[PDB]
Amino acid sequence: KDWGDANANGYKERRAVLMNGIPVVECTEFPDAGTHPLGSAYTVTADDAKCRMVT
Amino acid sequence: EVYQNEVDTRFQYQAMFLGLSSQRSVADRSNTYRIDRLNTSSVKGRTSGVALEPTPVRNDKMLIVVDTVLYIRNPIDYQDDWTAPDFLTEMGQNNGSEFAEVFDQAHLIQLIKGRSWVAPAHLKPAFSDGIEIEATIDSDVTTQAGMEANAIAINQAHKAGIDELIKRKVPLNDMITLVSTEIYSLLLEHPKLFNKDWGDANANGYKERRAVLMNGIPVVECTEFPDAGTHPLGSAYTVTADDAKCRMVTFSKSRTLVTVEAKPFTSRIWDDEQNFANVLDCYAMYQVGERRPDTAAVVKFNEA
Amino acid sequence: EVYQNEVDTRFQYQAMFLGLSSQRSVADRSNTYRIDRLNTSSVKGRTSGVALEPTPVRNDKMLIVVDTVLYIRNPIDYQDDWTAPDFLTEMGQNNGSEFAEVFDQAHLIQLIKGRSWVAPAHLKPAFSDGIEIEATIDSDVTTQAGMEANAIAINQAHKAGIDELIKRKVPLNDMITLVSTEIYSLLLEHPKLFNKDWGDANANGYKERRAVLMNGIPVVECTEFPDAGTHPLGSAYTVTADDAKCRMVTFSKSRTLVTVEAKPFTSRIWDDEQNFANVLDCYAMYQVGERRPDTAAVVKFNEA
Amino acid sequence: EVYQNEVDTRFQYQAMFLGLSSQRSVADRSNTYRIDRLNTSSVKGRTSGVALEPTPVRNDKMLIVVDTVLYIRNPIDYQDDWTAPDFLTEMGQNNGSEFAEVFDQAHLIQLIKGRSWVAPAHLKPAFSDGIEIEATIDSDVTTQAGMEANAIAINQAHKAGIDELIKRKVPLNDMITLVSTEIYSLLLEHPKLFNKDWGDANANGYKERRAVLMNGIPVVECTEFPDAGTHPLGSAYTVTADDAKCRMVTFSKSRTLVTVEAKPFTSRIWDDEQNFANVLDCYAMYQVGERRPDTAAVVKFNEA
Repeated sequence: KDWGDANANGYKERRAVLMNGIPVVECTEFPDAGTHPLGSAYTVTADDAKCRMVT
Repeated sequence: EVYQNEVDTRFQYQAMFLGLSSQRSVADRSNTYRIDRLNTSSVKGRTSGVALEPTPVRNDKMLIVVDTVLYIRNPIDYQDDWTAPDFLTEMGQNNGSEFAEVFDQAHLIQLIKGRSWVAPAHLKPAFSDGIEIEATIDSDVTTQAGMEANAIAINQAHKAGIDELIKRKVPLNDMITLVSTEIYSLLLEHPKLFNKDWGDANANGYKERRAVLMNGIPVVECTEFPDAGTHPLGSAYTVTADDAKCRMVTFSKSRTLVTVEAKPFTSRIWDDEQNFANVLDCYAMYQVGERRPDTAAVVKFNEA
Repeated sequence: EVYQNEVDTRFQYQAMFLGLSSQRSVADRSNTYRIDRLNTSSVKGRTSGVALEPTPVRNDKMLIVVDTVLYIRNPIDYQDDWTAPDFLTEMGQNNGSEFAEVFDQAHLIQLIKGRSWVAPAHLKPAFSDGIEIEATIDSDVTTQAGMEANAIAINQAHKAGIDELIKRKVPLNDMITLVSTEIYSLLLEHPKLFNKDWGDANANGYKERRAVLMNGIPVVECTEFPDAGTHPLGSAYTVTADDAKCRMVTFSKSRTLVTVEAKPFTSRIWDDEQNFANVLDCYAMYQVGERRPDTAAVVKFNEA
Repeated sequence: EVYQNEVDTRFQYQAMFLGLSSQRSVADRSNTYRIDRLNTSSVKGRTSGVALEPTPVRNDKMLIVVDTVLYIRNPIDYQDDWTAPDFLTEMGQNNGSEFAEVFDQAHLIQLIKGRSWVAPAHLKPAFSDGIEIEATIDSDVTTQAGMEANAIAINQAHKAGIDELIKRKVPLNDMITLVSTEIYSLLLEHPKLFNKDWGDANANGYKERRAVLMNGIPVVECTEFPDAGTHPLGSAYTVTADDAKCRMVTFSKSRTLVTVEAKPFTSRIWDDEQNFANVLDCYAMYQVGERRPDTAAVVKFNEA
């Protein structure tokens, strides 16, 4: 859109885009390396770090 | 009771058509309602010495029957605690959202199917056929020239529908146009936003994206448009491929839709020893009727 | 009972001419109104006492009689209850809308028919002849060339009408233009003519599609406009082929028309023993008159 | 009141179809009735086996609505006396006979209409369609030469019909055959009547024509038989030439016809002051329905 929208989902996130009918929110807290502090279940692989969009 | 309140209040916050239709109720136990299609209300003049002729009855009133009950089934085992909080409340919200979505879906299917009405004899002077305005919008277009070419086509279709519907003596004060998400996105700027007055009076629960006022009437974005081939309520609501292409409808908020609530939303809990579960279900019976189909305008888009 | 209230409140809401013409009433049980046109000049200047002022006998008057009675006949069968089943009210708005449509239709009929008016009997210089404007709008085909050509024709016809009225000493403050639906639709496709001074985006207090400022005066679209060739008020309101072609009318809200209501809206219940249908009918006595046909502009569009 | 009782008591007599259909009544104010197409249910289910085997069976829900107000009108002059006995009773018997005649006529008309009824087998394959037994009956013929020529054709058509009904699990005892007056006349003085002449006349055949048994079922001549014309009930009972050619039909005691009587026999007196005559009329609203159109051994004859 010309401005996207004005109703941001997050209190500070760069939200309010609504491209394909639903809001799209920018996520700064995004994983890159496989050392998450929860165990081996949350370890990230090389391919798991290439997926940068979730719906 | 807590579960019943949660499912009920969700209607006031998401169900759009609770205020866009005549909320009638079937008082009789026959579960049938009679819609009076008034078609003999002409004005004549007794010029003294003239002799008048008797006025025949020419009202082809229609019948709507609540032959379907809508229900939701939630089997719950004994070990699980259904009465525990944070579960019924979460259950109530989802059930209410689904029920209101099906309500709006049924209403839109009714208007879409009421596009090729024939308006038979005994009604022709006061009743007309449906609206079949066509459009050719190419959604798959990224060029700025093509982007405005779709907007002008949509605006032209809306103008034609509004002109035709006004020609049939329908006040502009009572008009709402419903658009799909993709059509609403394809709309032009028209930044006139109806924050709390998109044809709804004393409404606070509803939260919609009616931020556009096309051609002097509110236009509201409806996310619940039919695109499949079936619908739970009844078997005459099976949306065809042609009926799925209609993505914008213009109708009247007081002369196009009537709803009958044969049974309100009641929650029932009953033990099931056979399968070892406490099945919880809430159900309600209702049916939507399209009185005066001539006051509804729809457009069938055709992507190039 | 409450049916009279329902048919009344709708009448005021829809009938735009309740404020566009003088409201009169025959309070003499004579079914006739003796209203006089005004032709008093400013022949003054006694000056010297020797010179004497001539005595004028220039007098004229008109009479309007309520010949026909306007009634609506509603056959109600014995089985259908009507005391207050939320149905007589619904029939109330329909009957009121029909009455308002007939009222506005009669007003437009008189406005169109008084466009010639010939000349008064004594040929008063104050009372000029009626105004008729010839225009040619190519409404049949608009291949992106006549769309703006027709709008120019409409604009120049409106300008000629406003100039002719201004020449006849009618203030710009009190003057409204009523236009047919098709001409209004052709007008909005070329919207640079409108002054874009909407503000309220409505009519002159009404709820019709109106360019509130065009050529200095509002241009309202009146759906109830003469198309047929027969009217309830009698043979004095029949329409010829030429009278139907006139699609736009300009006049003043305080001098052009006067309406008189001998009997208000009266509704009674009649138990028709024959046909087994007790009927409810509403009737009212009124008649309209073009007091000042000179202060009215009528434009006729003759195909292409 | 005395007039009403005279018509009612006479109506019970001579009404053949008063006991050949389900006498239902629309209890609710709404004049609509819903009844199941198939009331047959094999409740005889063996529970010896531990695991039951329920059979999914569905029945169409018929909808019958009363619309016509059947009436008979008798104008009584001012000087003549209507309340005097020996005149109310004489008028009452004729009115009751006419009502019974139109009752039987309507039932036969709807049966002939149900002759060519296509079964929605996709809803249900158990419900078969209407049956169309055809035969040729000699009209003129001769003496002792053509009398048995048409008689054998009629009799073999009768076997065809009864065999078709037996194939549909219709008990032989619940089976009645109604024929036209001329068909009954041709049946007599024939070898078919000479061989099958068991005159039971227990209940139905006593008051009416004697029930001559042919194939274990009564055969009764109905005086009130359809001809090529119309019916007072409405356009749904209009008779065609092909429909009038049907002269014999067989059906079931209580699975073929159903009647709903929203308004019983009621009468009122009003003064038709225009014609100087008190008008006394009796009116009643009822609509006959026909369940299970398959169970109708209707036969059509043609030529000679």
